[PDB]
Amino acid sequence: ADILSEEQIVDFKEAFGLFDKDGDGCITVEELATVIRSLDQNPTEEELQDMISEVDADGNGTIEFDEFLSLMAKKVKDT
Ligand SMILES: [Ca+2]
Ligand SMILES: [Ca+2]
Repeated sequence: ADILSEEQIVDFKEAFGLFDKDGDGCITVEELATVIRSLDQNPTEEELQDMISEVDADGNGTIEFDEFLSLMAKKVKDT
């Protein structure tokens, strides 16, 4: 069920990969801004930092799959 069948991961991984238009494996604040910008929203660095920091467990200025998945699942943990 939740083994070889990667449905949830694909969705998250698909959203993450799409965000990483560069495919470098990580989305930088500038790159994230581009994604958020498209979503009809564009917060200031501050909000981006506070939002990124809120999840950036390591605080590197970038978002990884685990971090991205947590941020999404963290805001949609309801499911
Ligand atoms: Ca990137
Ligand atoms: Ca990070």
